Amino acid sequence: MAVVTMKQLLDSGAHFGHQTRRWNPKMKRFIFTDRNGIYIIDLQQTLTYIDKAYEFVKETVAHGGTVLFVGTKKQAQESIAEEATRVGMPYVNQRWLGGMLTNFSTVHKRLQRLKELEAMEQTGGFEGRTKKEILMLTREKNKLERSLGGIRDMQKVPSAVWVVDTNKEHIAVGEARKLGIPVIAILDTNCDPDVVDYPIPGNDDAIRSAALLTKVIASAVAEGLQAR
Amino acid sequence: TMTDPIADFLTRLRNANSAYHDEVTLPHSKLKANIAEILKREGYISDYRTEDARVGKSLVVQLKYGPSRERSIAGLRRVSKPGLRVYAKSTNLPRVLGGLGVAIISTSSGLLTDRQAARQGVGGEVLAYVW
Amino acid sequence: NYIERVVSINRVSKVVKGGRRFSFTALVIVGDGKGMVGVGYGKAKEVPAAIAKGVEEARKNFFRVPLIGSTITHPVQGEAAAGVVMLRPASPGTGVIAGGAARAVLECAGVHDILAKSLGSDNAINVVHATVAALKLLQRPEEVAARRGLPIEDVAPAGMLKARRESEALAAAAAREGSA
Amino acid sequence: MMAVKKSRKRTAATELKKPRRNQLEALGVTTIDYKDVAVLRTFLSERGKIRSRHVTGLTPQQQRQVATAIKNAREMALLPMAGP
RNA sequence: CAGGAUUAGAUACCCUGGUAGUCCACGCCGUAAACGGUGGGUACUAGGUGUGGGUUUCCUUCCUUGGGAUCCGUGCCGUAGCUA
Repeated sequence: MAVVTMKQLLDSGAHFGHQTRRWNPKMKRFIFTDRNGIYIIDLQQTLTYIDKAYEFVKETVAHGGTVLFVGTKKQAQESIAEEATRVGMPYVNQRWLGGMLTNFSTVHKRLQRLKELEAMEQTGGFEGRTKKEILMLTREKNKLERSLGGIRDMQKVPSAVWVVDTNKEHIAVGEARKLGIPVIAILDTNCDPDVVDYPIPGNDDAIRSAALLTKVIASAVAEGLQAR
Repeated sequence: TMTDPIADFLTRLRNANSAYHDEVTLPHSKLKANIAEILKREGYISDYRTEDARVGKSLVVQLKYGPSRERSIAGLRRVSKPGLRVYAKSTNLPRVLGGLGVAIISTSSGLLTDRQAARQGVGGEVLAYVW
Repeated sequence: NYIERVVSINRVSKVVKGGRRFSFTALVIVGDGKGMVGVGYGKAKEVPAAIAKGVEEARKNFFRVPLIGSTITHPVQGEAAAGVVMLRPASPGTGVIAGGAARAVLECAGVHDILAKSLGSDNAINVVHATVAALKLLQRPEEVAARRGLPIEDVAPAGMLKARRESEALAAAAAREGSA
Repeated sequence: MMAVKKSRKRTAATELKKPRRNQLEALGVTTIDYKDVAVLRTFLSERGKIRSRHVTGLTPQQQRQVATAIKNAREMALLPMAGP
């Protein structure tokens, strides 16, 4: 079962992705051919792994797990934001924290302090303490909100499902595979491919392909929840 | 130079198993062929065959990996080496892993695993251990 | 229920301008006595603290063992940093033959009849790590027949299967006397 | 019209640039002879000393050939060597 | 080796001078951190990157670190693997 057809897929191009001085898979099946000193998609593999992960996550999300829209790469920030608006989930934009998925019970306390500070803001006690300190609370709140949105609705022993900016946040994968739950990301295409249980080729940079496939997985979650 | 083609065979399979290669390439010999057939029987590898080359024949082996990329061959080692030619009576045959793994004997009845050799009663030169 | 150990206590010291800011370590091994085995290197200023860290970290990092009734399948060489160990099965009624570290490991694991020998790196740390490496190098004959496609009969000899059958008999006896 | 690199338009250029140069087979040559001093004066300074390869571009072959020619020339006084 | 100067004293650094020696021929001794502190010979074992030499095909101007493949030697980074 395909999602988009051959010519609509060749409009956007099915060739992209990365330079020659950096690769090392062992899979000559993913490695397509030398052209312009640069490599190409294997659509057989690509559509195969897409259907594979898609049926996996249909099962998992008719069971009804949950993953959220944290942001690391500038190419995916607004993408993840708008899909957060329409699929409804919370999102996050800027930074990865060292040790969410492993040290979850301390970032839980960070959420608790987020709640405390928002409660202070709501009750409106500001001149009860120094103006400078209230301005520094505004600093705290901007930092805490740009670096944390997902726990505000997680609370619930997160599953190690999805991946944001693989190569530059490899630090996000060992936090996941340590516990070993099936990981997925569109491959950041100069990496060790065969770590991840459910790999899916693609691009590392392109705003267009990344927004497209973020909408694809948004769609997957939407159908899983809809037919729950 | 070359002196130990059987060690070349075995070490090459070991290196390729560690690099997770799919198929191997050697020159050809009767002894190598019989070894390969025994391994294909015992279950370690999928298939071998004889292609050819410029001056002489050549082997090609087809390995056997798990579905989850589990290597089927754990360990591998030559025993009777030039210099120390190790010979074996039926009474004092080697037992690998209590008998799980496999010795590879060379006998009047040809190459035989230890069990087949013991059931025939025979013994002779040892060549390798496998597991 | 769990069995737990304390098999190493050294008195460490980081050094700083005032003097020596001492601390305490520990090495803790856990085992159900049935195959689960866990290991932990806990430390603190407090000996109970280090011990409890070792406990919980062992309960994290279990590892299942290919047992047969009360004895291992095959002998094996286990390498760690320099810890060498030559484990080897016994015949039943022999005993848990080892030193201190490996004895703790195997007695917690559930072994009753086994051999062992330390040949390098007398330190308990590396000794334990090497023993663990050996237990990982172990293989079940079932998984062997799996990986090489053949059946258990061509894959194993007869005496091991005798042991299998007789131990299953004793186990069904114990459980059917317990509940039934 | 076109850039010094990203030459996706012409064939692989038979032209030379700032990193790449093989200046003698390129141009400025009849043949390597200690006779022709007007040519050898180009691979020097006004102070008579000799250039380097990451200045000129030559292969070591041409470099050493030319240096030997220069040096023979200074020996036969066909070329003003640096001195009093 | 002589003198000067510093120096607590300087058989030493520093300065002035200066013999054997360094150089050539013919013979000797036969050692060093004579070091990659890695004996030699050989097969397989992810790659990227510069670089010296020689072959060769294509965009071909075919006057080119042309580019690609290949062979030999030489350095840097880096997987698995290995090592206290």
